[PDB]
Amino acid sequence: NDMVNWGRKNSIWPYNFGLSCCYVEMVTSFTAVHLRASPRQADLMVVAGTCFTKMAPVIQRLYDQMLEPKWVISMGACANSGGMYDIYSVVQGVDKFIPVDVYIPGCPPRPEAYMQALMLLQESIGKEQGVYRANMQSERERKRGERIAVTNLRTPDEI
Amino acid sequence: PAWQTRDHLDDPVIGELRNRFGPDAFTVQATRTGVPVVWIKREQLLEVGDFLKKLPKPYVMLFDLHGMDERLRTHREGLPAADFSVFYHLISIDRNRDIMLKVALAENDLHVPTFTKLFPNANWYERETWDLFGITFDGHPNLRRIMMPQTWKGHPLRKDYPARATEFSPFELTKAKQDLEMEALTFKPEEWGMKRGTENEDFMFLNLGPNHPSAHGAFRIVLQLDGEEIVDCVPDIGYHHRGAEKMGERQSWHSYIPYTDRIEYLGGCVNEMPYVLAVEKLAGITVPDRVNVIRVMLSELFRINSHLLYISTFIQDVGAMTPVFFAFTDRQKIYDLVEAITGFRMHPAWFRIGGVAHDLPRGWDRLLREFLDWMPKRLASYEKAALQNTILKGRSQGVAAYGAKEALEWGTTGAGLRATGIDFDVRKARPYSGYENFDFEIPVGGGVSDCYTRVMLKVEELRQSLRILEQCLNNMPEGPFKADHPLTTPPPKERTLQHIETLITHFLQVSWGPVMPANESFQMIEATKGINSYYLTSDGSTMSYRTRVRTPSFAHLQQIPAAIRGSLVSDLIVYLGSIDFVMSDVDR
Amino acid sequence: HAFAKRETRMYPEEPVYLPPRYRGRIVLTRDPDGEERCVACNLCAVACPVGCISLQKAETKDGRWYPEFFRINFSRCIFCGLCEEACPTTAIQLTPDFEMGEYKRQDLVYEKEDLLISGPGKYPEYNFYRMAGMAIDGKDKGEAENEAKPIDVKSLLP
Amino acid sequence: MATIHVDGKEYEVNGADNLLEACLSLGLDIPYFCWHPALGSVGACRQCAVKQYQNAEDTRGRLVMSCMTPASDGTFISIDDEEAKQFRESVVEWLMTNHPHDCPVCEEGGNCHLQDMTVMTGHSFRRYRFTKRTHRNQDLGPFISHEMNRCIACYRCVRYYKDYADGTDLGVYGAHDNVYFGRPEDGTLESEFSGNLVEICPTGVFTDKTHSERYNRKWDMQFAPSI
Ligand code: SF4
Ligand code: SF4
Ligand code: SF4
Ligand code: SF4
Ligand code: SF4
Ligand code: FES
Repeated sequence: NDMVNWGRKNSIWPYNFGLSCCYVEMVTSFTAVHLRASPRQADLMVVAGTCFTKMAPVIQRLYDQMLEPKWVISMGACANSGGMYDIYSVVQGVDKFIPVDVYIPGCPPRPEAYMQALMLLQESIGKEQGVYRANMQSERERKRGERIAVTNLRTPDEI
Repeated sequence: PAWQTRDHLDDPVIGELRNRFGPDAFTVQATRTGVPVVWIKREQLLEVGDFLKKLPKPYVMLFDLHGMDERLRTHREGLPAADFSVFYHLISIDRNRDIMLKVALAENDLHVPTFTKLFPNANWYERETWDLFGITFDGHPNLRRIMMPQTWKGHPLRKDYPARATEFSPFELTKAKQDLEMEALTFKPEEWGMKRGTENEDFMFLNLGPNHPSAHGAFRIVLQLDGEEIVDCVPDIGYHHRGAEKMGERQSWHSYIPYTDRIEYLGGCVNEMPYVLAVEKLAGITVPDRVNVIRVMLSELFRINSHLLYISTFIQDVGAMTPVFFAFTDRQKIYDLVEAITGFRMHPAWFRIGGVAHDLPRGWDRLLREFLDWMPKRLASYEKAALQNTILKGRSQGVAAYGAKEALEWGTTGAGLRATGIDFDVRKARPYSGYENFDFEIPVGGGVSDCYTRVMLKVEELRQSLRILEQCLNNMPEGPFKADHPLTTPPPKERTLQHIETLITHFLQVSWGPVMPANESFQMIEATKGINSYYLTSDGSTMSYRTRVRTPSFAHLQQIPAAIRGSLVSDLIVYLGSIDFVMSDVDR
Repeated sequence: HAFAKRETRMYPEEPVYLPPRYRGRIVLTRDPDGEERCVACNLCAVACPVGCISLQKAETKDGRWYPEFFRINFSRCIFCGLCEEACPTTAIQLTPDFEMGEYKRQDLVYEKEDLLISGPGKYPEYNFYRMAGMAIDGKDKGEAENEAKPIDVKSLLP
Repeated sequence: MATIHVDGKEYEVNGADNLLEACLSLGLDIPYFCWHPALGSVGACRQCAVKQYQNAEDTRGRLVMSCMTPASDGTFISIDDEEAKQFRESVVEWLMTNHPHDCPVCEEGGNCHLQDMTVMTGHSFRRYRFTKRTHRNQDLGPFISHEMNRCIACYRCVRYYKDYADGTDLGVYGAHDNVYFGRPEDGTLESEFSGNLVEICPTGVFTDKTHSERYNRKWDMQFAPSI
């Protein structure tokens, strides 16, 4: 029937863990798309910002608290990897210690990128981690012939 | 010129100290900091400072206290033999002057008496010097590690310490299990500060770490409670340490510019201004007038955006948030203009040494004119909505107030210090970036600094900034966007694409880096929050030898325990919201 | 109903407005003659503060420098645009396109076939080899801009 | 042995040495092309110009070449004299009038002495608008590639190859601005010490052909001391 799968695609509960920077665009997105988000109630955790060695146990306790079906979206270069901060005090990505499902490059990403993250995450949630032998197709490979066919762009002396 | 190497030996303070102590001991360094740098052996530091503290026009505010390694400097002509050094930047407001004091230390005897007794705000500064270096300050009350965890071995700002995470072992979670065991066994040994009260039913220990919104970053403030009173509040900072200062040592002068944008997420080009000004002070570059006006335009736009965010969040937490959410749409318009000029909404990384990255696109004036004519009616709607409101005004009077003396001892600058009667802006006292060719006023709060006064002053400053932005629209002159100088990095790109010598200059400047001769520069600006400065030392190479970033939020967050002692947890949260502190700035 | 009327519910718009200078997706462009513009000068790799570019120079029998491989790690890229302004051929450019998202980090590393587009991008007319002294097909010595013909040492004229 | 006065300061130098190796021994940066420590001074490039005064009270002296002037006791020189700086920048500009637009596609890029001296003098603005002289190249073996457009006529190659190494098959041809450095006819350079030309030539005329198969810039190299 796959009614159970339909249930999870239609509705998701977001836990916003945006840090010092990179969360103002996430707020810009959240106040347009949407006090409901609550700890130990959500199944989606959008890790944003730079993951630091000192506060990483906090993210690991919040990861442990959520229920069995766990989704994680890494947004920004500072959360996908160490980003620009390849330094003693920053861990090189949140994927070192928690599994991650979707990666959204940028610094900071755009609200439309958050929208496309929900679209790729309902697409993964609708194929059952969601590999299902369908996720080998990649956004690098899916729109490749779209991107290569671009020839002309507006000159940058204009608005 | 304003970049030439001066000794400042003629300055009156140098002659008063020479009269008082006669000859010897003092070696007046030659630098481009603009201030007099004096070396003073460590056995007389407390005496010397005391003399300056009580001088007939005293140096009331300790701007900065930090250390330098100095071990690897090959060009050391005139300095005494030092293996380490500690610098103290002091400011006299009544003299509008500064003085820098340098104490030399040897590698075997890194010991100096603590300076906290004269200036209390130095306490955390000395703690940072203990954390990042290995100088032990004898007589310090609580000399513990303030940035790294308590089991972190090594002093990260020493040059024998490898900077990058790659040189250490990757996150194999060998230490994650030990941090998990430590966090699970969360108990208080009473070593977290004075902690005079014992851990019993009489005093309750509460982490009180706000992870909610408007917290301006996730931090912990361990609090001792008795009768719902703040017996002792101890912040646990350092979670958002990004190692920007250490990062400055392994990046060229040009490729570091992106790192400046992230000391403060909301600042953008305000954070870039002091860095480019200091690097051009090392290079000896005078920029054209158009560069000055362009930089003023971008800095006042970012200042307007930051002030509008501070006002909106203040009205949201302690008041009615229904109308002020329209400012979110207005902030988008300020952003569409920034990405019209620079390219990207946040972290522009658009300022360069000697100029800017590109010229203004031809439709900038019409967009800025439409925003400047449209905005004042909305600004007056916020002025009526905030000046005339009664509920938060009644709530926001006398809530953790302080005076001029209290702000001075705690290094507090900005809207906090302007809320008292001290008329001190740096844009008028020490004009930079062509502010001396503009007409604007400094609002002032009188003698009481509280939450209503700070927001009213921020609204008045936002109106003066809008007057500056209209003067930028109506008096933008014509000519180049980049200085003509061999150290302007990069060269104009159309010249690079056709001319061989410009191509060679661009080739070596973007690859090896520009070679700045060995000297020391220092610039401070009025930031969106307080006074932000950059103290850069070059050893003659293409990378910085020492980068010190003074952020005011560190001092503003250090000030809370003096004022909030004798208040409720609600007054604490309201004060934390009112004070202009961001975790990224406190931890750089 | 009047309060709901003035606060109309927001409707998302499928078209998105970006300025020309927007710093999104990194592309490699082509000459107006149709050849790849990148000469593997390795300035973009060194000028990047985070080090997200790896490339190797190749050389045709014709003598045209071109990259054997070009690799950008977009997981670490911050879109600072220092690479675009470092490039002395305008080969690498930033386009208004932020549409990126992937299930695996290994698929965020872009090769030359994911970056090389079919046209010239922001600057339709600039060709670097017309300026350069180096000789390629269609361009013998003295066929560059502001370059005179080669005079041999054996010429009779003194 | 000798005491010299440079820009007011005083230094101790060897009297037998010339002023360029004396000032370079003290860490004073003077640009140069044609001088080499092994090869000696000939005075061709005119790049090492300094202002020399007769004594401490002479305010207006003459521009001399530090490679061609002995560092005798009592010498008064100024490296940073404004007229000397203008002359050295002008010499760099005159060498820049005919240089090809090749740095992105030059194997010497990032390792080029001419780039370093151009930045050191501070010449970044082109005034010359006329045509550039060009030359055809030669084949010099499987080891050394040749791009004569990049030559600055410093004469280091002929002074190394004939005088020092006693090679016979490299010379200078032509006259005025048409000087050509190479072989009389294409063919492998016969000398067993031909490859030092890649270090001796300050530009990218003679470059390593074995390195140009798999080229990378110097900043991307990893080095160790080996035997
Ligand atoms: S991704 Fe960009 S905005 Fe987000 S934390 Fe990193 S640098 Fe800041
Ligand atoms: S700078 Fe531009 S042309 Fe040179 S290697 Fe990089 S991308 Fe290619
Ligand atoms: S945009 Fe910035 S981070 Fe990305 S490749 Fe270019 S220089 Fe590196
Ligand atoms: S040889 Fe030197 S000066 Fe000539 S193009 Fe190459 S790097 Fe530039
Ligand atoms: S070929 Fe090289 S060594 Fe010979 S004159 Fe020209 S630049 Fe000097
Ligand atoms: S290097 Fe001294 S004159 Fe040529």
